[PDB]
This record gives sequence, C-alpha cells and structure tokens, in this order.
Amino acid sequence: GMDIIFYHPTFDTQWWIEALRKAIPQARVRAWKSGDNDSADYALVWHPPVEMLAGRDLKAVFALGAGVDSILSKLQAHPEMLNPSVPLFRLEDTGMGEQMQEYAVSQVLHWFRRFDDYRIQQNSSHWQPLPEYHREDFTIGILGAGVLGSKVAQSLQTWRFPLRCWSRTRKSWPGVQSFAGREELSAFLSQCRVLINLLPNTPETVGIINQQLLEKLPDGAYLLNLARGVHVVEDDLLAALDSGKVKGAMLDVFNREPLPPESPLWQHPRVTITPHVAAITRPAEAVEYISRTIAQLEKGEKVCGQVDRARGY
Amino acid sequence: GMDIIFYHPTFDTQWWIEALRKAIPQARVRAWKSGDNDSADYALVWHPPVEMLAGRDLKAVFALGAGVDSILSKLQAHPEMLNPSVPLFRLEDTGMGEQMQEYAVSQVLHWFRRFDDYRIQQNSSHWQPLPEYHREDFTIGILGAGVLGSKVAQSLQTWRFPLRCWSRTRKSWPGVQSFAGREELSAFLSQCRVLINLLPNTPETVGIINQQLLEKLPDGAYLLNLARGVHVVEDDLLAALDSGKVKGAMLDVFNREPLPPESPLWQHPRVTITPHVAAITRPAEAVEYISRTIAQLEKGEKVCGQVDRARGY
Ligand SMILES: NC(=O)c1ccc[n+]([C@@H]2O[C@H](COP(=O)([O-])OP(=O)(O)OC[C@H]3O[C@@H](n4cnc5c(N)ncnc54)[C@H](OP(=O)(O)O)[C@@H]3O)[C@@H](O)[C@H]2O)c1
Ligand SMILES: NC(=O)c1ccc[n+]([C@@H]2O[C@H](COP(=O)([O-])OP(=O)(O)OC[C@H]3O[C@@H](n4cnc5c(N)ncnc54)[C@H](OP(=O)(O)O)[C@@H]3O)[C@@H](O)[C@H]2O)c1
Repeated sequence: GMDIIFYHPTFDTQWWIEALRKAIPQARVRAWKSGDNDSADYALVWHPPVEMLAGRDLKAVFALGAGVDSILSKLQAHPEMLNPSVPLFRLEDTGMGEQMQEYAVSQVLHWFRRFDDYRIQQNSSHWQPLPEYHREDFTIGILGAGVLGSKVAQSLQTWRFPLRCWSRTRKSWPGVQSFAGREELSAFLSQCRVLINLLPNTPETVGIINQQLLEKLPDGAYLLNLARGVHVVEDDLLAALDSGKVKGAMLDVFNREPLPPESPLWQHPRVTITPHVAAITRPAEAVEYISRTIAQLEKGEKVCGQVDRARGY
Repeated sequence: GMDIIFYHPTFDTQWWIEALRKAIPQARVRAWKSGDNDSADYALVWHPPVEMLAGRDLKAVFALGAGVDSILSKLQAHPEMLNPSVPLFRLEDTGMGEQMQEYAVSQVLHWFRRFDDYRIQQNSSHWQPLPEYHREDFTIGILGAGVLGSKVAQSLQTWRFPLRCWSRTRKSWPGVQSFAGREELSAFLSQCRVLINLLPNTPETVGIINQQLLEKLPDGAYLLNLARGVHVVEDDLLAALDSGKVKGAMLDVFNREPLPPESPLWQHPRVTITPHVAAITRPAEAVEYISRTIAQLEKGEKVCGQVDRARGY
C-alpha cells in the first residue's frame, strides 16, 4: 500500500492517474491541488508548486522529464521545497534514447549527403552533382556522454563515422575517443565536423557554446543542439553562421521557449528549428519506468536514474 | 596475360587505366579510341560506341554502373553490337548498397519525424509541437527486392519500421512481407506509407508509378524514387501531390536528365530533387569488384552479377 500524488501543468492528469493505478494496483493515486496536505509516499511532478513538496518526508520524487534544471533551479530559490532526505529521480531513457538516435542519424546523414546544398540548388532549378564527402573528414563529437549521448554515439558508429565524446569522467566505449574536463575541451573540439550537444543545464555548462568554442571547430562545421537552449549564445552562433564557420545548425531548444518571433534564428538560411520535440516524454513508458523504479526501491535493489543535487544533474 | 579495353565518356580514363594495371598486374590495359580493332579479352564500358564491341568475341563486358538499361536498349537497336556468346556484368553493390541505405534512412526518418511540417512552420516563424507519428502507421514498401532493395530493407528494419517488398519471385527475409508479381501489386501498395523505388528499367516496369498505382497508396504517402526516372509518370505524381494523396516526394532520377528547367517538379513545394547522386560509382571499388570477378571467371567459380539479357536485367 502507498499514496502517490501527481502534478503536471499540461499533461492529461486523469489518464496518468488511471495508468498508474493499473501499473501499481496497491497504490492510491491522486491529482494534487492547492490545499492538499494529506500524506503521500511518492510524488510525480513537473514544475511543481513549492507548496506541493515543502515539508514532505517523501520516499521519492520523480521528475517527469530527462532534464531537471527546472526543479533544481526552483530548489535553489526555495530551499524549503524538498527536504534533503528525499531522493530525486528523472526519466532515464524511457524511449528518449531511440528518439535522439532518430533525430541525430537523420540529420547527420542529411548534412553528410549535402542535402542542404542540393536544396539551395533546387531553389534555382539548377542541376549539379556535387563531390562526395568522406567519413574521415566527418568526425562527430558528442558534448555530453550520458544516457542519451551514449545512445546517439552507438547509432552513429553503425554508419562508420569517426566519433569522440566529452564528459567530466573518462568513458570506455570502443572506437569512441573519450575527452574529459575543460582542460581537454579544446582538443576535443579541434576535429568535430559535427558537434552534437547532449549536456544537462548546470551552472558549469551555461553558455558553453559561445564564440570561443565555435572558433575552435573545423571550418564548415555543423551544430545539433538537442539539450538546452542556455548552452548556446545565440548571437555568437549567428555570427559563426554569417561568417561561414558553421555551415548549418539544427536547434531543438532555446534560451526562451517558444522562441520569440523577433529572433533572427527563425528566418536565417542555414538554421533548422524544431520546437523542443527531439525526444518527448511518452506517458506509458514513463509509467513503466516509475513503477519499476518504485519496486526496486522497495526491494533494496540498486537504482540508476537518481539526481545528485550537489553535482547538479 | 590479358588485354582490357576501357571506355567511359566522362570519367578520368588515365586514372582507371593505372588502377586496373595495379589491380591486375598481368593485364595490358588501354583506352579505346575509334579505329582500334586490336585484340581484347575484357571490355569495361559506359555508353560504348557500337564499333567498340561489334564483332568482338570478348570473354566478358563489364558495364560501369548498377543499371544496364542504356546498354540493353542500345543492343536492341544494334543487335550486332554484342555477340550472344559474350557475358555481360554490371556493378553489384560496390559501395552503392551503403549509399542507398544512407539516403533512404535519412529521408524516411526526416518524414517520420515531420521535419517537412516543422520547416513549413519555421517559414512563418510559428512554434508548434506536432503529434508523433507511430511505426505501426508507417509501413515501408520497397519496390524491387534486389541487391540494393535488400540493403535498404535491412537498414530500415534496424529502426523497427514494418516492411514489405515487391519483386518477381518470392523472398525469404524474416520480418519483411514478400509480395510477388503484378497479381500481388495492389495488395502490396495498400499499406505502403512510404514507397521506395529500386526497380531496374525494363519494358515490364516502365511507367509503373502512375495514376492507378498512386491511388492505391494510403493517404499522406511518401515517394522515394531512387531507381530510374522512366518508372514515374511525372504528371501523375504532380496530380497526386496537388491533391494531397502524396505528402512528399524525393526524387533522384528523371525521364530526362538533367531535369529540364521547365519541369514543375523543381519548384513544387513538396518535392525534393537530387541530381542522380543517390549511389554513385566509386572508381576504386569498381576496380576491386571487376578484378575479383575476372579472377573468379578464370578459376571457374560462380559469379553473381551477370545480366540476363532475355529477362532484361
Ligand atoms: N527534447 C529534448 O530536446 C530533450 C529530451 C531529453 C533530454 N534532453 C536534454 O538532454 C540532457 C542529457 O540527458 P541524459 O539523460 O543523457 O543526461 P545524463 O545521462 O545525466 O548525461 C549527462 C552527461 O553530461 C556530462 N556533463 C555534465 N556536466 C558536465 C561538465 N561540467 N563537463 C563535461 N560534461 C558534463 C556528464 O558527464 P559524466 O558522464 O562524466 O557524468 C554526462 O556524460 C538532459 O539533461 C536534457 O537537458 C533534451
Ligand atoms: N544513383 C542512382 O539513383 C542509382 C544507383 C544505382 C542503381 N540504381 C538503380 O537501382 C536499380 C536496382 O539495382 P539492384 O542492383 O538492386 O538491381 P537487382 O539486384 O537486379 O534488383 C532488381 C530487383 O527488381 C525486381 N524486378 C525486376 N523486374 C521486375 C518486375 N517486372 N516485377 C517485379 N519486380 C521486378 C527483381 O525481382 P527478382 O528479385 O524477382 O529478380 C529484383 O528484386 C538499377 O537497375 C538502377 O536502375 C540507381
């Protein structure tokens, strides 16, 4: 027997309540409303009101996304919101791995096969075969080598691209050269024909894709920003696009979302925009992950997807 | 010891001569010019003049492409051109398998992830997440189930799309439903959300993608024409694009190449054009295939890539 409280600003709350009840048939599940200070064992949340969590000795909180910068930022502003005893979990993969693979493989191949150049030629009804690019000139760098970065690297290794990754700690993936820490970032960047961002938003990574980073990339590089908008200094990117340093950028996330209509990114010729849909939260998969994790916690088994609040992700 | 004659209208003849000499060091290799009636054992050709082959009792002819409709059409007009004793080979895969996989996977995923819809929205600086498509609604049909069709099917099976193929004779690929012959074509087409053309050009397949074929596809279908332009009745395709039957078409080949500037395909909003570059002939790989095949022929080993002139491919 357990009590679960659920809160999400826009999802179908009734659907989630019914799905959780079936997946955890001993659970009593309820939508949280202001004033509800009754007991709860677990909370499933996205942009929770401070009142929902403050003072609660919960057994766990599950954030309904892969990224937790929104909740950690709220906690820094409202230290009373989550007691230090409460473990915080995020959604680990739950179908977002495959979605990131779909997006990255499609667009890496799109650029590798010069579909952007052919489109420009098509606009003028101009027929012209172009030289083939070669894999040896198309090293792919993955900024962030975690749950999603590993999946993307694996799918691209299938296509025989040279690969490198960047993280805080060394990785062991065969055939993927691992770079670690800020002291190795310039060497990492030097060969990245395509730079794929899959970092979390933390104080240590804000603004990392800036003028100084972009200048270290090879000429005619491509940027795929799949992580958070705050990683990219948008005016520095525009300057690199305008100079020809960056040949193309595909961006799924932005400093402000929805991306305001005055942003020059919308109409810039070498930019492709998607509205934070690279890997969406699928409710059924989230319910399965959460129910399995609660069961593991009850059995004293090791759990993977716990957030380290001191580290920030 | 052997004599090889080489002819190609545009490739780097001197490079090919030197590469063949190194790959087959007992071979005497020469570029063919009008008037050369000296002896030859093997001919490597693309759009050969009739005079180059007429009357020659060659041990084999190698056509420097995957498709042989150009040479077979010439032979039908000039029956003296190739003696019936001369076996005809084409390029089998030689890197074109992987190239077709790159093209098909990139674009299938592009459509599956609604990048064409997001681009339309981007053109108006409009932010709007769209519903996910689901694999169960995205059956991919491969028209032609040969060397290249099998490779494309295999790469797409990796992504868990439902798959079906169409050919003259039954296939055994696990997880790919095999349809065979014109009597089964309407059933094949009924579920194809994406139709990928990898047929050869033969009298039996000319014009197959016409009004009657397109009307049997599901609504909002996609066409990827990677094979020959003569397979598609361009005015029927335009009508299906204009009515909304076909949501998008990506075309690498056309009835006339270069595609004339008056064609409505160039500027049509849901059409993407590439200039017959889906899988190009790579010289080094072609030289390796040809030298290996000649060695197998000398040893009396079984050879795969022989054209059946009676069948037409
Ligand atoms: N639709 C979307 O666009 C979408 C959907 C899902 C997720 N996301 C984003 O993707 C992010 C990644 O998700 P994930 O599940 O892969 O996270 P994860 O498994 O926590 O991976 C994070 C990775 O980033 C690295 N990292 C963190 N701080 C770093 C630093 N200061 N220097 C170098 N590397 C650093 C970590 O290094 P270690 O391996 O050394 O710890 C780790 O490899 C989320 O945080 C979210 O923002 C976006
Ligand atoms: N850059 C380009 O755009 C590019 C590059 C390379 C090749 N191509 C094109 O791709 C074509 C395919 O190459 P490939 O190497 O895969 O050829 P292949 O191995 O000969 O495959 C041909 C396939 O088409 C099927 N087929 C032939 N006639 C048919 C009919 N009347 N009804 C039903 N199915 C029929 C065959 O059936 P069976 O299996 O029953 O014999 C076979 O599966 C070439 O002929 C060329 O035109 C284009």
